[PDB]
Amino acid sequence: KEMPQPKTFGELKNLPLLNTDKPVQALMKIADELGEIFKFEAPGRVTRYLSSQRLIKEACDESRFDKNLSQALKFVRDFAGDGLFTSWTHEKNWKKAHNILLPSFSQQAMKGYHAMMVDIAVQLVQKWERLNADEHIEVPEDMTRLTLDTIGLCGFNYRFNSFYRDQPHPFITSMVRALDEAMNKLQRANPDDPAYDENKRQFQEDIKVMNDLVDKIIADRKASGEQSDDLLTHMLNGKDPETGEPLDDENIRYQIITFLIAGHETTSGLLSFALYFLVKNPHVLQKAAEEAARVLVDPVPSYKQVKQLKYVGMVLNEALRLWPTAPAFSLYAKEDTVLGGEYPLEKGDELMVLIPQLHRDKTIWGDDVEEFRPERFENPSAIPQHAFKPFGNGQRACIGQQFALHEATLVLGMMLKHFDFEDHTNYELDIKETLTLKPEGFVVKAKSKKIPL
Ligand code: HEM
Ligand SMILES: CC(C)Cc1ccc([C@H](C)C(=O)N[C@@H](Cc2ccccc2)C(=O)O)cc1
Repeated sequence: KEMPQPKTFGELKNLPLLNTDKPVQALMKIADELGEIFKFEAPGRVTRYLSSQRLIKEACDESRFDKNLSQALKFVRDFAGDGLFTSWTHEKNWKKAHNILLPSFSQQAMKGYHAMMVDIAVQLVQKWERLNADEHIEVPEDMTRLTLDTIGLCGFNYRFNSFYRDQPHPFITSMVRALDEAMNKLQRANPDDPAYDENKRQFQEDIKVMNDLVDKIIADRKASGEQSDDLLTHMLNGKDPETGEPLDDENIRYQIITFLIAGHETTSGLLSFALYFLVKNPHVLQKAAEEAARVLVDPVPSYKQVKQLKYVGMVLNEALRLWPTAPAFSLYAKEDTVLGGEYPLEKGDELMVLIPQLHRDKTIWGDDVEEFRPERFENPSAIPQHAFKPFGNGQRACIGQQFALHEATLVLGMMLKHFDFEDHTNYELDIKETLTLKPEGFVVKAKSKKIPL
């Protein structure tokens, strides 16, 4: 059927529609206008945006469709390489890293990371306990400090000490500016102009800073022989059961950059969006706070206590439904095929899955899709297959899902235990798009319940 397509700009086709601060939000508004699928053309490129569970459940069939690197992921690949996130399924290093790393990221493995996660979580709570009266909290800034430090410590036993600085660690400055450069290049009608020559030189310098710090950490761990329980050790020792080969030090670097991108961007957004929805739904906040206080009886939460924070877990899943912080993923057709019995696709045709739109499909969620009701996640088996995908699909799904939800549950748990929150500015949601989504300018006041650590 003659697929809907948004408005065009002559020779540039649809491309200048992405010439905005908020491209994901612009494409969500196009999906509201045009429905479950639309064509998006750019000079030398065609993509098809999917919004309905009906079509996305077919796209998630691994026999017909495989992960595609979007233009965003091709640009991140200049510094994240053949790390798990920016590698094609058919590259030897994808399956090799997947087999080696999977056990390191299982629910079982989280008992190992727990103590380290607590270390950074206690630093967050102590910062907030130490604020004077009528001082406020910058939420996404503090959550980003936390998530970044938690992966640094759990990933390679490195302390970024974000809670001791206004000015972020040099490596972080280079990563943030590389990601900015990577997302900026999407929109540019004339890639290799002379304004961009200056950006190019900055980008190559930012790639070098990340490479140098990570290569030094790998070299220093090799020389020490210390067997810390972190991902770096697992990666230096570990053999793929398939090939019987370990990762070489170049790929280990790419994995570690990959992890620090994920810490920085995704998990901090989840925690920021959850706190936002809690202050805007006080009945739901009171339910989550009642659970935190009943379950988290010890000054230091244990692994087991975090596992019994069911309603905090439902809050995090409901925040991920409304604002999935990594809001899209891309597929290509392995062979000629028909999508939904009505859209023919040629081998190599791209689909973009718009996760925020999948998560608003009224045929799945009912007619109150815009309300924050964690009760939707009361019973996991009641959610239809491929209706809820904040962590992507099949073998190319987020390897960090258990790590993210453990950290977010522990931290949100401790935040609701230790503080009452005031939306003192009546914050209006403003969603900044980098690689990910974050509520920009989200500020609150925390009143300590004066419970000891
Ligand atoms: C709330 C937090 C997170 C969300 C919403 C999220 C979401 C996602 C999504 C949607 C993908 C699939 C991307 C695609 O198909 O192109 C993915 C992949 C990935 N995520 Fe995450 N992620 C989160 C946290 C993390 C964390 C904490 C880590 C690591 C410490 C991580 C590491 C990865 C890796 C390595 C992949 C690539 C998996 C593969 O292809 O083998 N993520 N994540
Ligand atoms: C980590 C993930 C979420 C990175 C990402 C961020 C944002 C997007 C959005 C939805 C998107 O549509 N990106 C497209 C942009 C595009 C550029 C030129 C021509 C056609 C399309 C893409 O990156 O391929 C896709 C992926």
